[PDB]
Amino acid sequence: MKINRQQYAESYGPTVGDEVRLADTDLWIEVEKDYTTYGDEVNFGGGKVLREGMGENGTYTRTENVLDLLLTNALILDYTGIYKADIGVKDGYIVGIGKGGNPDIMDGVTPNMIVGTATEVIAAEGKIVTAGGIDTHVHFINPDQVDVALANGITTLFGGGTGPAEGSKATTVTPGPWNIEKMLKSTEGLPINVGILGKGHGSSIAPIMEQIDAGAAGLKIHEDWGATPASIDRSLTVADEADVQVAIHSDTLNEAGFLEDTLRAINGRVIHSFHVEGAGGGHAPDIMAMAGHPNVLPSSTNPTRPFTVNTIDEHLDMLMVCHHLKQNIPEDVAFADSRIRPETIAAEDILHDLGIISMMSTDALAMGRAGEMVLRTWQTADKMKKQRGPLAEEKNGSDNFRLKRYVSKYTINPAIAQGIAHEVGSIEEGKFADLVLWEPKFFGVKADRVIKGGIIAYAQIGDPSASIPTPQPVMGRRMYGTVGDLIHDTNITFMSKSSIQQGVPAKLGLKRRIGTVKNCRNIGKKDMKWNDVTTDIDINPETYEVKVDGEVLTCEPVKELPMAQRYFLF
Amino acid sequence: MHLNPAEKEKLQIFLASELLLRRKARGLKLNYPEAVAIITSFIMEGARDGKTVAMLMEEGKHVLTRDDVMEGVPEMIDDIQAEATFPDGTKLVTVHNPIS
Amino acid sequence: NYIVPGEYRVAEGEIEINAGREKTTIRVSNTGDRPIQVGSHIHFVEVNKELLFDRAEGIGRRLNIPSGTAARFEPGEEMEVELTELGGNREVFGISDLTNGSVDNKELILQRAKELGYKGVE
Ligand code: NI
Ligand code: NI
Repeated sequence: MKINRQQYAESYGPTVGDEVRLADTDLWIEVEKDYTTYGDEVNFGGGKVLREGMGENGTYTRTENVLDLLLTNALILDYTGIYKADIGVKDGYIVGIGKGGNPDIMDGVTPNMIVGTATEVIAAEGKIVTAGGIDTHVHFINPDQVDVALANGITTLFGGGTGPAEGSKATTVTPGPWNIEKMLKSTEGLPINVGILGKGHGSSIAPIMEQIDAGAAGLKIHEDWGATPASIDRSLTVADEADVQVAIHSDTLNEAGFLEDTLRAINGRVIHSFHVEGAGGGHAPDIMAMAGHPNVLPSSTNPTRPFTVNTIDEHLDMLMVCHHLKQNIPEDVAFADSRIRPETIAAEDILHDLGIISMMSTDALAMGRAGEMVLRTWQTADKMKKQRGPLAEEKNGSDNFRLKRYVSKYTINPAIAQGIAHEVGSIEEGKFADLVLWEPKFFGVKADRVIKGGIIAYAQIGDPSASIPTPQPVMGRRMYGTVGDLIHDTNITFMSKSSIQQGVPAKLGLKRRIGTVKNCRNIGKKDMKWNDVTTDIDINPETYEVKVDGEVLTCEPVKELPMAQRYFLF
Repeated sequence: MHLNPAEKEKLQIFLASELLLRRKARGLKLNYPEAVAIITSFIMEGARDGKTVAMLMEEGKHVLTRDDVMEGVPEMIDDIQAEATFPDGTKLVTVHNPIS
Repeated sequence: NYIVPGEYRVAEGEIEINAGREKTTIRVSNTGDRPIQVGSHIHFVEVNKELLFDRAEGIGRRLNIPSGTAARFEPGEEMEVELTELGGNREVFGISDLTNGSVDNKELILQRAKELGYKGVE
């Protein structure tokens, strides 16, 4: 008996060779392989396969290769591939990607993916499943920002801040041992993974290091605290001893140096360059040239992504508003004009497409949108396809190469940069079960269900008083993973090795899973998945034109984007 | 008033529909949440009016047509479901493929 | 061209289910007065006693229908169905408690089926 492919895809989700449109973009992903056995697909419901003695095994206890959760028929979109598989979760971690069911009667069941008495089922047929997004540029300013992030598929927030204090409103910093301890305690109530950055500023080691020992997971060097050669140097010396990452927002004003002075202070050490294009901050006008260097892990923030017809007008005004610049004082206008540049924003699009900028991030609430990192990633890839054509490396009519290059920017790459990719950032066996299910029509726009540590934390779901969960109003809502003490087991607080060894979690009474930051001093650009290009980026000081390999990088701004007015009420 | 949780939430659908209706009146092609809000509120108001579930299943297919909405919106909306208090209590209305 | 958000563009061809497994066609009658619907993956010999068919021909098999679908028998309805072979270890446990082990133990399965009144043994 045979099933035509249309009917097959309607019932079980797509299979090898089938393509799926990402939202309302022109991007198509193609199923590269499928781990199923046709005819033995797992599915759940009345008269369906996962029933005792059939697709569900009735014999084995939980410890005997039985899963806590099986996501059936997922279309995985990940740096590792775009393919169809069942995903098995146990003890809050991904333990199997393959084919779930009952070895009694089905062929090809992955040995540790038995559906048993202990197994919950999530039907992923017809959904795209990705890792939770890893946002490494978060200003902790307003707790309402967490739901915003969850709603767009973000599951880890790395950054700093103490709420709407001016230091935090400008910089991703939770300064000193006491504020760090306070924010670690606050974190016990935030339904998302978190890592906290201390102030990457000082001329003596001890003031900086004590933040690490107090429980910070990294440092942020920001020009508003003095992004001087000394602060850069001391922070990197601390990071190299502590095995944590350093983010930098460099000296825009070129007060103590130009870009080459900040690179000399870095002295080949690994650093994460935030908002590398520079609208969000950095040596004017040439900070983006950091993205060419081997020791730099470069990320963009999202307001410049992608370059649109309202981008400059919005940013010039935004900058004026936030820096209290008058359009009167020539110095303020000249400063703004030196910072917001169509030439570098247009090139930023292209540098993302070439794999020279490796990461995306938000800059939530400081100059970036907490719920638009994923959204704008895909808008940029769609714009690039239209303006630059399918990349040379593609195959069928598919955009798989571009899709893997771009999904990497907000999942695995930020995780590797921050030293947390052993735990999060991709759908791989042995990693925490932070998973995001998307309907293809809403892909990258609004997540259907966000799984955190193997329990659904956030979902688009309807009337709580209705007979079924689908009636209106369907809206993003926190689910049982965020309630009670379950919030502790479904989320990870990432911390330095030293704070963990010194017993900070016990000292503070932290109940969350504690994640160890590690392996972030021995990496470079080459370790950025699908975005590992090093090259000499030249930014003309007079014209701001960006050149790579002797070619000017320029593209036009677009009047319209997909993943926009078709979806949002405002 | 003694508002319960569902009554409070459902006020927001009426408000979204009012917003959407104003957008349609000034000539805009409606988007996904606007279209869903209009149809949803129509169903809930129909229940309040005392129509039957069968009348609303029928009428809900004629509230908005493809020319009222953006490209792709008809195909995005497979069904709209709403629960409201009819003269005989709460009932569920499902409108299948409301916009052809 | 017109954009349907999230649409599929499926490849050409068809998907063959349960490929490479022996197929068997048998006649089955619902002798009861209530409807019986049978899922794709239930060990066929262990279905409702009032279904009359050659029980031996259900041993180690299941319906050869798309995963998650079912065959329906209205009261008094007799029709042919196509079975396929069970795979994996070819063991069945639970369900009607007729096998509880290898499906190769045909004599034991049939003895139990007959004693409990599952119609169509021999
Ligand atoms: Ni900054
Ligand atoms: Ni920032």
